[PDB]
Amino acid sequence: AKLVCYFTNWAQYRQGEARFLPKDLDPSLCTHLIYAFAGMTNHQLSTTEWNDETLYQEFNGLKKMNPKLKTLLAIGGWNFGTQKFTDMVATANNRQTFVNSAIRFLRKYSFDGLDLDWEYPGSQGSPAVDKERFTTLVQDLANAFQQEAQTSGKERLLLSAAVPAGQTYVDAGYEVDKIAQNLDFVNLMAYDFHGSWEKVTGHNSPLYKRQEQSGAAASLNVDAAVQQWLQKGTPASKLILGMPTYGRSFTLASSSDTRVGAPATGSGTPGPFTKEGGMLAYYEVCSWKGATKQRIQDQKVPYIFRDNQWVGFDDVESFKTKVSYLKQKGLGGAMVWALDLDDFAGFSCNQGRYPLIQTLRQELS
Ligand SMILES: C=NC1=N[C@@H]2[C@@H](O)[C@H](O[C@@H]3O[C@H](CO)[C@@H](O[C@@H]4O[C@H](COC)[C@@H](O)[C@@H](O)[C@H]4NC(C)=O)[C@H](O)[C@H]3NC(C)=O)[C@@H](CO)[C@@H]2O1
Repeated sequence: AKLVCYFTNWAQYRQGEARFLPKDLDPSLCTHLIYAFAGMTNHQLSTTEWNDETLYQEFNGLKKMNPKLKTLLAIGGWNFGTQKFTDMVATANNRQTFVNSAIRFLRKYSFDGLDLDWEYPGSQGSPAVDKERFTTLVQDLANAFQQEAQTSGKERLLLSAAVPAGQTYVDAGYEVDKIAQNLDFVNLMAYDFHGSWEKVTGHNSPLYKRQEQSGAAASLNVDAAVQQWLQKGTPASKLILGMPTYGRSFTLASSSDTRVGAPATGSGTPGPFTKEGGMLAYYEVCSWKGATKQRIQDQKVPYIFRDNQWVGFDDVESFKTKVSYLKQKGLGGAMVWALDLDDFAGFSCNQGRYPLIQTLRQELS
């Protein structure tokens, strides 16, 4: 099975033991390492950090120590926008120009492929006309890839994509049965089902729902997201169960109603290293002295709380449960966001290096 792990190029700016650079990577940990993120510049693939090209060399240089390892560069992401995408796929010229830069770009820096992270077409200002143009973009990348394979004599560039769980988002711009045919694998983002953008606590990545849920709220969980991807045409071997090494935090209106569904007055206190309210890396959760951990029996994931802080996260156990579930489901593997959010250096949790992802490697392999 596949263990797809994402590296982020902003984790390098974190202070202390949280600073993450390629050297922090374990070559044998995952089967596929994805580099987030690359941007666009005049309909072309481009770097986002003063040192992406140096980082690229260390990233891809890991394949010497592990020749079976596969690397991809992802373009886009949540904070990328849609303009540049909607625009690049508008004319054959731009598509044809993007594609050619993609191939020259990946090869130049030794990437084995490209992971598309257009969040998302047919939404966030994307005319539902982009839904179908996306499909086209896919084939274009696929075709050029299959062709360049022949001419260059090297292995065919891989093509993946980070995809949303939401029925709404899926219908907005994803021709599933079609695009699944051209993607080598699909990175299902089964998280962010809940977060501080809501006025009641809920889990970031629940496997199942709680009895108390039905209707739309019923989909807000992994299994829901998974059936929703299979049913539409995705072959189980190409669907990859994405998992979070981060949880989402809320601030409780009252430190007395600390249950899943309680009143939250907003985001959870920013974490010391991640410094952004409503989210926390697992290593920020780990430590928590004099705190109370619970388990949502229905959704098989935990949560913790101390005073007015409430955070729904993923642990070693819930990860075992999820790999267990994807296995019964016959999914091609697990995807994880992100390497730098796990206690990658055994510096906080006392469970060694990469407690969660090491868990994944073990259960999966
Ligand atoms: C499996 N693919 C996948 N893609 C989605 C990712 O976009 C998303 O992670 C989020 O990506 C944002 C960038 O697109 C991150 O924004 C950065 O946030 C940090 C602070 O928090 C760490 C800022 O300092 C900036 O670096 C900011 N960058 C930009 C360009 O705005 C965001 O942090 C990150 N969120 C998390 C929890 O990691 C994942 C997960 O939802 C999806 O998975």
